[PDB]
Amino acid sequence: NMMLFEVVKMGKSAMQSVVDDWIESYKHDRDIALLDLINFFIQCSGCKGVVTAEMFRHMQNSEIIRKMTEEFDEDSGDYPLTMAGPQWKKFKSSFCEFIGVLVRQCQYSIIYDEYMMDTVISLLTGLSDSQVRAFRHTSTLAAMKLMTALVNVALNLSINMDNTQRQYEAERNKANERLELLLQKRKELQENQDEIENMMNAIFKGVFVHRYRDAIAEIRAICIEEIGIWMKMYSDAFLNDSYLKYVGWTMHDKQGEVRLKCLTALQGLYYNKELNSKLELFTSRFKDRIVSMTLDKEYDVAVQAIKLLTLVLQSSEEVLTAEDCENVYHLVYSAHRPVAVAAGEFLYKKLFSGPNANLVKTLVFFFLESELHEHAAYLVDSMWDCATELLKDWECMNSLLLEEEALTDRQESALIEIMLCTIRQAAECHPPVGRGTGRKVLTAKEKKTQLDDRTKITELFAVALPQLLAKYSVDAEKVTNLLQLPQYFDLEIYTTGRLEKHLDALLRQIRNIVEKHTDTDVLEACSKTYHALCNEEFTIFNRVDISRSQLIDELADKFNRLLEDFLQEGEEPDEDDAYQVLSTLKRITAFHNAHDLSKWDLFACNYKLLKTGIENGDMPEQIVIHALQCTHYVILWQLAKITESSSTKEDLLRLKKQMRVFCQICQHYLTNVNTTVKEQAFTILCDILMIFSHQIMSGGRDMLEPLVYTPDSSLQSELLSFILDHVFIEQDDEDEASKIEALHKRRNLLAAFCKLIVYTVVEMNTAADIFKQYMKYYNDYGDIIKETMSKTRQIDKIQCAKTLILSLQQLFNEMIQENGYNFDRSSSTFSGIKELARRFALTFLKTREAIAMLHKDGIEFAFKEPNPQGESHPPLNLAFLDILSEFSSKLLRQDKRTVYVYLEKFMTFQMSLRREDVWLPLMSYRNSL
Amino acid sequence: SNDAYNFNLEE
Amino acid sequence: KRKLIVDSVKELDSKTIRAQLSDYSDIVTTLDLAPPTKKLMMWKETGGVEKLFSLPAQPLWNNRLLKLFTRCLT
Repeated sequence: NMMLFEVVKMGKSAMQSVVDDWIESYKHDRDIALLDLINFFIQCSGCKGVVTAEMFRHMQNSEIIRKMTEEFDEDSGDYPLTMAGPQWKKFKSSFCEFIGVLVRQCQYSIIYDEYMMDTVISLLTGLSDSQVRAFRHTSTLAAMKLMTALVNVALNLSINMDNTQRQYEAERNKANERLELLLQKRKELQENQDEIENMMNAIFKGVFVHRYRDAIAEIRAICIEEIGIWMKMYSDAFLNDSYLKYVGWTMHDKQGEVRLKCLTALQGLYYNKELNSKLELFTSRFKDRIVSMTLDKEYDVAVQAIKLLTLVLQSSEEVLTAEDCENVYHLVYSAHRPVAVAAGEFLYKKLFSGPNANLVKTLVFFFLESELHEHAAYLVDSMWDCATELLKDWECMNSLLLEEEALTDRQESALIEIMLCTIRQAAECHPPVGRGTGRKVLTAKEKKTQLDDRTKITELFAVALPQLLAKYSVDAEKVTNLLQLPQYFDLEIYTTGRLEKHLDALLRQIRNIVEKHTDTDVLEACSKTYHALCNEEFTIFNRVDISRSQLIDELADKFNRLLEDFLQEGEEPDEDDAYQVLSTLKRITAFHNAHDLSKWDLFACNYKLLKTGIENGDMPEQIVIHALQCTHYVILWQLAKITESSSTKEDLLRLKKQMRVFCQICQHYLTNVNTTVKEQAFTILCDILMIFSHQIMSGGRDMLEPLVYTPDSSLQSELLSFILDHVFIEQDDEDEASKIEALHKRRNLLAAFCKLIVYTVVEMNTAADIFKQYMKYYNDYGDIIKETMSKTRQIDKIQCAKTLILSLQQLFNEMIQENGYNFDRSSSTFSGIKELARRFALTFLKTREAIAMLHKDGIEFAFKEPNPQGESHPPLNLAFLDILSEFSSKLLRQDKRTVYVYLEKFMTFQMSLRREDVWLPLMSYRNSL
Repeated sequence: SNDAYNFNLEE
Repeated sequence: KRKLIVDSVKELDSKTIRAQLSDYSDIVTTLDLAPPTKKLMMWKETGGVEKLFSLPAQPLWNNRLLKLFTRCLT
């Protein structure tokens, strides 16, 4: 009835209670009970029809199923097993538990009465042949959940017949009429076994072999999942090629959910860890497919292929080739962390199996042999979870770099990189960029371990870092990495530990590095390290403050001496002289970024340098770019100090002259022919122009009104001109890594200008020359332009729309200069302009005034220029109308006719009487309204 | 049996 | 006509199954490597429109200065 199906969806019951209640009904009347059961399977398909006693007695299953299809009386296409929500997932569980419990509770008597099982198998083996998906998905599930129950029964039977065989041979070896009864029990049990096989052979041949190849993947995944279960539970009987092959073929299925269940089902046969010989022969045939699935289009399947392959390492034979293992190793560098750590486990097991000395060396050789990544951040992240024993053994690493086969230069360089990221990921207890999921909060145990490790690192390397620096003081790569540890130290340990001696040693090593190395990144680390250590809230400030002031005193005095001769009017300096000037300028520039060097007043020093490059045109580019940076930092650090209302009044006005003349200086160098000089002037200008924008005042900072600076038309054009010449360039359609880095540079420059657009330092009309590049440069700059389009729409939608049409007006104008006025409206170029307009249209409450103004402008632009030869002949730009009709879809009903009266002021009636080709723009626009 | 898996002979 | 879902094709031809066995190129792909250079790593965290439109073009390494720029956002 409704009752038996209802009982199962919200049972909150021991399904054994339902089964046992049913079995008792079966004993009182078999046919009444079976009819309840037949119907139960039919309502589990959402059927709503009822099988009657009459049907049960005289109708074949084929006829019943047909009658149930007609009487299905569905409200929709859904059926129980396709509903969403936990409550319905619980129904599926209840559905499967009832089937399994029912069989198992009957396994000792009822199941052999040649009536129940056969009747259910028949209905289910025919509902699984139905074109009605509901009847087929549901019956196929039930059939597999019945087979697995009958696999359990045959297993018990096999167990009990072995026990019976044991007692029989026991009685014979050592009373005769017991031997007779024991053999009649062995006869009975074989008769039982044959009946269970017959049943199983009819749910396999009648359902499986026909539904593992269903078209509904959810029905194919059901079948593969459960064959895996049979081979796992009754390995002796089902784990052979005759059953494995179905998983072997179906892992070529084109649906990921099905491929997944194949791997799962095979993982279960390997987690057994019974080292099966027949499974070993299957995996030789399908080894190559399984390895390839590590790069399955679905990452979830790829994780399981890797994990299956790690369990294959237990296999007695060497089944995987060298090639296979190296393809897995590469995946430690994958973007998807689930894949990377699965490969990490593979790497760990296969190759990892002080004491850890050679373990560390092997990791270094692996990293060097894997020519895919230059850093080890991702390598470390891949093995944080498994090899945490090794990656945090800093005593072993520090000793490998000092205490005497040896380590090569490349190996010491890689060991420093590896060690650096292990320290990074331990201090900042989170993964590298691209491997994390939104920085989830840490366990109490995790936070403890963050503490435990940070003291270990600080204790050790506060002593050892001075030693490493001294040994590798000459290798840039090595020192650039080493100088970044301080940012993770625990500042209070430097005092509690009586370590002031090592800090002095460190500070001296840094100074000798500053004096010798010029690598822009070596010097960046030195400056950021000093900034990290110059925290006024820790006990070591005045110590590091003293060494810092000593360092700048040397550099500033040397800088004066150098400039007094470099700029002496007759001492035409050569390359050697220039490199000396550049080496000190770089050091001053790096430190002036992170540190307040206002006291040394370097503003005039660089001004004389820059104006000389203007007058003579002879100045090395590296000198110019770093003088540009240092001046930028000089100005900003003053702007930071003048915040104080308790401040000198002359200084603030003095600054306006420091900034105003700097803008014209940069504007001059923006026209220079050297590219890196242009880029540098452009970036500093876009930053300066934002820092000094009107928004400098908002947060109660009304003092700074005199500092506001607004650019000229000349400057705005020069800035835009740079974007056109350096950003929107010919495109292809030194290989990837470099070409990505080049793109990111151009994106920075593009974002720099767009910041000025969405913040109204420049007229919004400038954005037209950008907005017209949306589709042409979608992949490269699409996201930046869309953000500019969104921010501008929020500020000024009518001005946004006015600039959008201007973009299309310019695209139109470009085409007439290239193709000609008599262009083809079917051209691919004209096609793209109006599709660009169609996307523009979806960016449209106050949308009424904007779309209206857009048509007013687009109309003027169409009729702006008249024809040379004829008023009855067409205006020149009239074809623009068909572009503008891409917008009318968005227009309101009310203003469509108002726009027409406006259009009639422009169009004479002879024109509106025109229908010829050239005027097909008109009627197309007329059809719009 | 590697003739078992050969789907050219079907199941 | 009926909302009841009826499938015209139940099984998948043996011929289509042998094709799946012989060509799985459409269900495997290339390694999507993670930033392979320290600079590309840095460009991922500072990349993206959100970070790009809220941070200076010329990096400022002291937050005493970086503020001076973020002050001026809306």
